[PDB]
Amino acid sequence: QIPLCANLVPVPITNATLDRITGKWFYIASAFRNEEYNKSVQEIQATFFYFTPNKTEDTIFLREYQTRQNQCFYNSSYLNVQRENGTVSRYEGGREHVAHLLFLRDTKTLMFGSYLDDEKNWGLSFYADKPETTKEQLGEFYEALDCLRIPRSDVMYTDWKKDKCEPLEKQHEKE
Repeated sequence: QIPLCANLVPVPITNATLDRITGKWFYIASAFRNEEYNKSVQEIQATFFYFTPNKTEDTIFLREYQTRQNQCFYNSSYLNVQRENGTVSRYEGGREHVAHLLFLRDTKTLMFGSYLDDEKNWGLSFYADKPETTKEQLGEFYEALDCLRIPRSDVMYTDWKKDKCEPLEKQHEKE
């Protein structure tokens, strides 16, 4: 009934959109045609993070707990929001990375689309309110990949068993 690509169309970000993405997310999986993104993403064993939007400033405060090479790397920073374009941006190195905020039928998930205008480079990353997804949520992501003609076999997944960031998160919570 609903076209494969319907939820790959940019959607403007409202106050409700910002409310909807507020809180804790787990990075589930990604796949890109861009090789630099594949390279950086390869190394990620696990990641959880917190979104705290500032609706008046169109920014999102990001607190990120990433496991790589069996250790926890914590970073916080501000993401900028481009409301009408339906994108969020993050500054790492000397580089502003822009991504489209996209949604699946399931309200407990979200995707970021990168280089979506470029068939040589496009890709998607998938997040959930739990470190483990249901088979329905995973199928939604696969369908979004299906639209970009990215094979399901190219997906790179996190492994929650590998998380090294639980201890640091709790040592922040007490503070």
